Amino acid sequence: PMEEEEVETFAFQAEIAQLMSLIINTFYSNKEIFLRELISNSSDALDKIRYESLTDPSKLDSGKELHINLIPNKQDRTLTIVDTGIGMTKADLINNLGTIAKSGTKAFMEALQAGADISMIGQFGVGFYSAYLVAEKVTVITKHNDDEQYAWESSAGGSFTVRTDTGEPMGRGTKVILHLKEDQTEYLEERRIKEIVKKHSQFIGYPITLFVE
Ligand SMILES: Cc1cc(-c2ccc([N+](=O)[O-])cc2Cl)nc(N)n1
Repeated sequence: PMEEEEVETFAFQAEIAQLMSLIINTFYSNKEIFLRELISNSSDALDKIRYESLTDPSKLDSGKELHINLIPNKQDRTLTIVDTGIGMTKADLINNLGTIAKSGTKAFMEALQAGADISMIGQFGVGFYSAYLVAEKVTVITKHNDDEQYAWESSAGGSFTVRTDTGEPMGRGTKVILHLKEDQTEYLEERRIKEIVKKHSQFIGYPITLFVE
């Protein structure tokens, strides 16, 4: 082959699988809130590396710039959210993206069913799964200091994969790649992305840059 590598398959924790199944099927009107949830996670990841750099400036040797990039790609039908935050070790990725029950999961589930604003429920990492409101597949690329670059992927269905990433090296941070549903291509439009950022993520303390082609 052109390339080959080992790929690990993990089953989602029962409550996480239930949450994903609910997000994928529910009629939820305010789907645009997925972007707020991912930008909030990136903001928290940027706060963490920034905090660690106060007592150890060498933590930013992998990149001083603390920011968020939004990258729509009409050809691949993908929307990517990139940050230069703390990133995730392999253990961090397996633990935080599927194998462990998370705080805010029940609140998220109940808010979805009630048609409530899942944003006003809290600042929970689990808000990540709102990506499946607009995407059929999510790929997460991540790089933590003193560790290798890893790739997580899931099209839901009860399982996810983890492998060493062979793509373009990141200095540090996390890339969330949304493979958008055919009927959700408005989130590739520059005008729409600007509107959603201004409406729900206007007061983020890091620059947000849109890559337009
Ligand atoms: C370090 C880190 C972690 C996370 C994250 C945090 C929590 C989840 N989650 O599914 O709970 C998913 C992700 Cl991908 N997101 C970013 N942007 N950066």
